[PDB]
Amino acid sequence: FPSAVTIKSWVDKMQEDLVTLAKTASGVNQLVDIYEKYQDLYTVEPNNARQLVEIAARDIEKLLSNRSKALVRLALEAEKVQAAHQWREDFASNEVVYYNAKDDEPGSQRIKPVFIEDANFGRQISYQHAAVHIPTDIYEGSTIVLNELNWTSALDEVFKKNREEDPSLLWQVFGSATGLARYYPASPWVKIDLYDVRRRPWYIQGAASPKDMLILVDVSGSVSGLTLKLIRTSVSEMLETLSDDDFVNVASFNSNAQDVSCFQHLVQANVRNKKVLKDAVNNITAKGITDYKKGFSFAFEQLLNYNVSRANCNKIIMLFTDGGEERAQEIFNKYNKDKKVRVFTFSVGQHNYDRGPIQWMACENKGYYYEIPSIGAIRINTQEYLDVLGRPMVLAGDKAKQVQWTNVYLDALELGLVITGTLPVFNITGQFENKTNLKNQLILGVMGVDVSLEDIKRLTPRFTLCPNGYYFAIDPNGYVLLHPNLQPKPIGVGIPTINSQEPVTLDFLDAELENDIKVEIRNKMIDGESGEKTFRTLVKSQDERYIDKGNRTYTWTPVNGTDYSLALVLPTYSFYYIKAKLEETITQARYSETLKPDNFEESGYTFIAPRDYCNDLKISDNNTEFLLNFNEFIDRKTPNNPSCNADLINRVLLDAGFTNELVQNYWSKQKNIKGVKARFVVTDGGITRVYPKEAGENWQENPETYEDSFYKRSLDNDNYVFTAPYFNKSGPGAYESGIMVSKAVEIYIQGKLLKPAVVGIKIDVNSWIENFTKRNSDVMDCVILDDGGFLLMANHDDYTNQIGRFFGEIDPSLMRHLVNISVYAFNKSYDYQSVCEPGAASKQSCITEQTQYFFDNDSKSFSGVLDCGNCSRIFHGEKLMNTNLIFIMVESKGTCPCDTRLLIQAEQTSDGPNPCDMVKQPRYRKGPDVCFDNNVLEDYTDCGGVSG
Ligand SMILES: *[C@@H]1O[C@H](CO)[C@@H](O[C@@H]2O[C@H](CO)[C@@H](O[C@@H]3O[C@H](CO)[C@@H](O[C@@H]4O[C@H](CO)[C@@H](O)[C@H](O)[C@H]4NC(C)=O)[C@H](O)[C@H]3NC(C)=O)[C@H](O)[C@H]2NC(C)=O)[C@H](O)[C@H]1NC(C)=O
Ligand SMILES: *[C@@H]1O[C@H](CO)[C@@H](O[C@@H]2O[C@H](CO)[C@@H](O[C@@H]3O[C@H](CO)[C@@H](O)[C@H](O)[C@H]3NC(C)=O)[C@H](O)[C@H]2NC(C)=O)[C@H](O)[C@H]1NC(C)=O
Ligand SMILES: *[C@@H]1O[C@H](CO)[C@@H](O[C@@H]2O[C@H](CO)[C@@H](O)[C@H](O)[C@H]2NC(C)=O)[C@H](O)[C@H]1NC(C)=O
Ligand SMILES: *[C@@H]1O[C@H](CO)[C@@H](O[C@@H]2O[C@H](CO)[C@@H](O)[C@H](O)[C@H]2NC(C)=O)[C@H](O)[C@H]1NC(C)=O
Ligand SMILES: *[C@@H]1O[C@H](CO)[C@@H](O[C@@H]2O[C@H](CO)[C@@H](O)[C@H](O)[C@H]2NC(C)=O)[C@H](O)[C@H]1NC(C)=O
Ligand SMILES: *[C@@H]1O[C@H](CO)[C@@H](O)[C@H](O)[C@H]1NC(C)=O
Ligand SMILES: *[C@@H]1O[C@H](CO)[C@@H](O)[C@H](O)[C@H]1NC(C)=O
Ligand SMILES: [Ca+2]
Repeated sequence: FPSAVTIKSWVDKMQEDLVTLAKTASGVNQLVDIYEKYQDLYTVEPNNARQLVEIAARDIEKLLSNRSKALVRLALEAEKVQAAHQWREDFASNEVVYYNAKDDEPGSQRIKPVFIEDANFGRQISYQHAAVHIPTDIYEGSTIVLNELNWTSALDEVFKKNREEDPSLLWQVFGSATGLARYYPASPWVKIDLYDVRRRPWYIQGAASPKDMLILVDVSGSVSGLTLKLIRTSVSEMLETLSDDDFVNVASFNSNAQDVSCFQHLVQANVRNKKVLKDAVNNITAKGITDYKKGFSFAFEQLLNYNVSRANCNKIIMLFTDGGEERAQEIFNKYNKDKKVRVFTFSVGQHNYDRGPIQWMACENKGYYYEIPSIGAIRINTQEYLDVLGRPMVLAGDKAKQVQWTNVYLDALELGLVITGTLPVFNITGQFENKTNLKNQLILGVMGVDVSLEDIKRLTPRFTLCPNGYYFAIDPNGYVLLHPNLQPKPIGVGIPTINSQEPVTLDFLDAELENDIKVEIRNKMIDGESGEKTFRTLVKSQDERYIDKGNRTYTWTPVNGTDYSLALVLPTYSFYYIKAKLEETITQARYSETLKPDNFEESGYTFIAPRDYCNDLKISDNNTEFLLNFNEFIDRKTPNNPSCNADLINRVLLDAGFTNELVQNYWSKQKNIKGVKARFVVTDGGITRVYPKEAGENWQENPETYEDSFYKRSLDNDNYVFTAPYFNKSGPGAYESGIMVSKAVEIYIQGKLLKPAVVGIKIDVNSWIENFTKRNSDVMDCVILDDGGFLLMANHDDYTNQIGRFFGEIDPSLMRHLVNISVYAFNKSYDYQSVCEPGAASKQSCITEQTQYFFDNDSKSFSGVLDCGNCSRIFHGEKLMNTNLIFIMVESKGTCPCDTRLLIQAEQTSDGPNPCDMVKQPRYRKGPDVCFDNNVLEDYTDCGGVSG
């Protein structure tokens, strides 16, 4: 074991060699000088967040205002047209003409459309008319459906008017209480089809107000058998009808009432809680004697908690029995004396018990009685309770017409992530003279208009700011409407164990790394108020392997019209951006004919960022086709560009010109360098250049500058950054490309700190380990790790074979000791939008736990002794200056024959966090302030038992 002085000398020598090699081959100062000398082809412009966030908020508000105007127009026309209807009972000669979707009966005709291919949709559409979807188990050609089709045939004119007034308009849909949906533009529908309009989240949120559902399940002996599996399926289907604004709990009684799970009070009824409740209700067994009084007392006591967050709206008890003999007048009289709580009752299964008390309990408490004798009746009967809850909303009048917006969800017609604006439609036939009032207390249906998240993203440009900043909008529930980490895939729950109809609800604290200041900012945004806050965060890298600490500023404002709150995340060194200023065509050409694909042998292989410069250029991500399209467009277009913004074009041409001088004047002079296998440069303008042509196909980086992990990692740091290659044959790069090293250039025009681009090289691994040797020493091992504990240097030539691997996966004994002595800190997180292989009980959605390691303390020297039992191994470690590299030595693994379980840093599937103790102290949220219930003029004189 050598002393500390010699090891410090070796570390200093090799770190100076590496820094000098990188500074010379990359040419950081040469590019800095190139950027510094011109100062005339461009200018420096501020990035003042306070007006940027407000401008983006105003744009989002205007978009939502257009959508709300269209919704109001559609609702008004639908009400007016349905008011003047005749209800004809025959359709023999008066045929109904409509285009039925999902097609390749007497009473109606069929339309054959043209179906031209059109953009903004991933399918073939027709603007000539509207398509109609009728669920499979609903017969088209009956009197109800034919009358509905006839009176809804008049909505196509308003669909066309809305589309003409705003071409950038997606689906417009009328969802009927009959069951059909008429949507525009007409498209063919997407095995068997189980789509039902009345089960959709937008229809459900528009059909009533939030609720406080409580489900009583009878688990006595008489429900054993098929009337128990039907009860379980019905409870699951009814839980499927709730949302994040509704609060639910499930209780079961057999001579004694108790909660079926760990909750013990109403919960937010989100994905995790609903999954827990479904799992709990799947585990109930039937035994005992029914006692309605105890179960109803439990249910009534559960709705008077008020110590927990609730909806403070519709309070309903949803009883699931077969048939009893007790009416329990005392419990109903005692608890809801004034009938402030509704009681819906369900009789499940095929049996011969008495249904009288069930119907009486439904009728005496503003409720409704339903019969579910088979599986086929489960879906319809578990969604009809929204008709009863909608009576106070229709009786409210025009005050109960407010455009609401759903959570982010995947469109049924394969359009991506969308939100839906919603407006209910009322039945007002005979309300001109105000005489019917009998069936006019139910809604006709729901208006819907879809807004894709790409439309919202188009209103928040990000190319005028560094790849680190971004925008994000937050729901008053804490979910993110817009975020870089949000993905177009359903969020996972638990672990998929087997023998996308849910909303994509991702919380703000789950999209990025949580912090004590993140919670404060999120709470300040949820209630709604402008503000700004600068602080120092620890940020995860684009690839989930690194964490680095950097300064950030969050500037947030509320959107006026809606309840979303929009915030901009902007780091330092990005308050100023380079804006190209040039109107001379000669320099534009001298820059443009640099990017010729057949002229890369001397200019290096060039990659273009597939940015949407304008509509004429269509991205392809091949970057060979796209580069040819780009330079053909540049060489074949006049600079007028009627609908093609040149600011991106100006920036990319200016950066191409800068890179041309960087490559020709400096890189070309030294064609070959010993310890270099590739030299690369990436810029914010949207290009990268790799000098070796043979390294062009080994450049496994995304062409877009803003999506490169190493770019942002180098921006955050102020020193050279190493990147460990991926492990276990993920292609080329382990031995044939080398270790990638990057460094970001800093520019001072008027003293402002600017980072327009990054440079870097790829050290040849063979020459680098050869310089390291000056090998196979069985006495001691000497390795180099990066910030993250990934292997970069080895000594035994077997570890060298497996490079770019986590240190703990091969030598956990010393990795755990390093973590213990606080030389590496680590943080874990949950990824909910991940797919994985299932397990014993294709790939499915799951929650995966991720771990990331980073430097703990600012100290640079460490030494100590590891006691692994019956041995004692001394170890030393020094962090290389002006980089993120550490050199550590210890005795060989053979000296002490101990090997504990290996420390894995990877995508570990899990199911955390536990929701039983998560609901004890829930996150802050704000609920809607509009509640419609207990209207005095409610009829409520009809249940499901009097008619049947
Ligand atoms: C909006 O509300 C209005 C009223 O507020 C509503 O208009 C009413 O529609 C019903 C149809 O459901 C009309 O009922 C008429 O009278 C009976 C009752 O259904 C029908 O005769 C048979 O009734 C049995 C039910 O026992 C039924 O099974 C059978 O199919 C019916 N027909 C037969 C046997 O041939 C009449 O056919 C029916 N229609 C007539 C007489 O033209 C009410 O008269 C309507 N009320 C008013 C004031 O117009 C309207 O439907 C609601 N909107 C929507 C979208 O439903
Ligand atoms: C529900 O279905 C009804 C029958 O299919 C539709 O009623 C028909 O509408 C036609 C045009 O809208 C009418 O044609 C003309 O109507 C005017 C109105 O006063 C009159 O000049 C004549 O009745 C007629 N003119 C002619 C034949 O030259 C039909 O008379 C009328 N009734 C029928 C066919 O029995 C409804 O329009 C439809 N509802 C909706 C909302 O579309
Ligand atoms: C919370 O709910 C409980 C019952 O669910 C309410 O009742 C009190 O609970 C606390 C707990 O020790 C004690 O004060 C008494 O046992 C209960 N009665 C009274 C009169 O306090 C309680 O009031 C609710 N609110 C709070 C803040 O606990
Ligand atoms: C992420 O960063 C570190 C990872 O170890 C942890 O933060 C530390 O939390 C303790 C708890 O009291 C504090 O005393 C330290 O000062 C924190 N370190 C800092 C702020 O650098 C933790 O795992 C994560 N930090 C969070 C969740 O705030
Ligand atoms: C939302 O509306 C409020 C008020 O309606 C806007 O508040 C403005 O605030 C600035 C400075 O704080 C004032 O100079 C304006 O006069 C206020 N507006 C009005 C109408 O008085 C707020 O800016 C709006 N939100 C956004 C994002 O613009
Ligand atoms: C629609 O919204 C945009 C902002 O996104 C606004 O400029 C425009 O005036 C609105 N109306 C129409 C008809 O485009
Ligand atoms: C990837 O998994 C292990 C991890 O080191 C590796 O040894 C193995 O060779 C790789 N899998 C295959 C099929 O080669
Ligand atoms: Ca019983």
